[PDB]
Amino acid sequence: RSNQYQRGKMHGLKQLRDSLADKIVDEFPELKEPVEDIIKRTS
Amino acid sequence: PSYSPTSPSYSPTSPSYSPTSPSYS
Amino acid sequence: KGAVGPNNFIWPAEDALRRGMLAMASLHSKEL
Amino acid sequence: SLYPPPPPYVKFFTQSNLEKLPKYKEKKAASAKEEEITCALDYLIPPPMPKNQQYRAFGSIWQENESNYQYKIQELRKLLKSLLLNYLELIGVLSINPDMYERKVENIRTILVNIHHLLNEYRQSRESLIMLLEEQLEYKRGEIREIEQVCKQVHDKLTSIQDTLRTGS
Amino acid sequence: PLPTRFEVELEFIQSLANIQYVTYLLTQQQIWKSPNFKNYLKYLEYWCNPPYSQCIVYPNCLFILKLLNGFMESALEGLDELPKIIQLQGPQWMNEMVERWAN
Amino acid sequence: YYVDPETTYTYQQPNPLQDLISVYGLDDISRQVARTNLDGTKAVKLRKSYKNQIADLSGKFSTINFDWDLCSSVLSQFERS
Repeated sequence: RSNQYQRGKMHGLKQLRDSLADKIVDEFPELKEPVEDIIKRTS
Repeated sequence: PSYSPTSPSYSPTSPSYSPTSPSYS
Repeated sequence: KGAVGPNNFIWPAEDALRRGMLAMASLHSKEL
Repeated sequence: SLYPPPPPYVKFFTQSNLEKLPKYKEKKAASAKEEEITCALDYLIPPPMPKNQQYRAFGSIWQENESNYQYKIQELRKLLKSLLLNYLELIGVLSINPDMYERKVENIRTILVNIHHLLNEYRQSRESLIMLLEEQLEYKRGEIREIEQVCKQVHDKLTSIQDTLRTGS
Repeated sequence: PLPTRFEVELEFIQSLANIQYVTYLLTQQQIWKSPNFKNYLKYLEYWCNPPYSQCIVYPNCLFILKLLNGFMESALEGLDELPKIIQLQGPQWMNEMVERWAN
Repeated sequence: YYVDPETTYTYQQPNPLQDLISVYGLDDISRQVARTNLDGTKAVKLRKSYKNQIADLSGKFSTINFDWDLCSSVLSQFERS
């Protein structure tokens, strides 16, 4: 149960930050370049 | 029965004389 | 209201006067 | 006790001391031509302002026509953008490697703290003076304008009545 | 270090704003009976002008001492009514202080 | 402001996303005491304590400086009495 919770929360967080990066790129193109680096800083 | 009740004679304006002294620790 | 925040009251704090140096000054009034 | 005792010098000054104060200060000024307490009448002499123009209390110190801001604006905008970017990066840290998340958290707070510093130089009393200025100014203009409006309408009514009575003559 | 008489007199003036302090001070007979205390109260009147007024922390006592000034020709008697009267007249007295300063 | 290209964070090892049981070939014991078999049926009856590990031995487990020669001689004398 703990492992399933960990996997589900990891998937949720991944989709969270993917959507947040996408929208930050969308409405703020000038900050698009660091955001991808942020992914490189995280992933 | 009761011929007449007593009129309210409260005196909230009374300042009271409570001694205060053991405040310092 | 239940959280006593320091140094911000409408009226002067009793604890502020207790912690103020005037208390010891009155205590040390002989030294004055 | 709960209430500290009155100051000691308070009890030294009677009515006789008050009435003899003028001659005492005259004698003191004649002689003069931290203040030592050589006489009981010294305290009524106004205390001198400290040369440093400073006052200490409770561990804290204390001391004209109203009687590049664009740089600060752009700094605030770039700081807000960087704060949003750092929030995104920190939540990504929480997502992937939260164990070291605090390593960025306080960092973000510093920027927020810097924002507070950016408010300190922008501090607003003059702006409050301005806003009060225009509100009473417009209120008095409204009062004035309604005054001439009402007196003019009364004068117009009087002229109309004068014409009416002249026609009836 | 020993505080100067400026600090103690300013702290006394700012503490005079407390209703409990005033009630306690007027409770004792010899405080009002002794002319020394009222002489000091009238001496304190000269802080209503600048730059001394810039050094105050609570302006309410500015009227209170003045109100205490009235107490020398109004009588002790009225001590009981002091908290009720200050609570009732707080609005208009604050308004007149604002008119004296904010305008 | 805080974007440092020199600061790179590596993936946490082992990755929780991957099958951590099979990372080190640790599936044998897990399969041995698995809740259910590959078909989902119950393998063995399950209980709590160690009692059934001693049932094969003889007995009825219903409820669950020093001179050895001198002590043996004392016990022998006591029993012979």
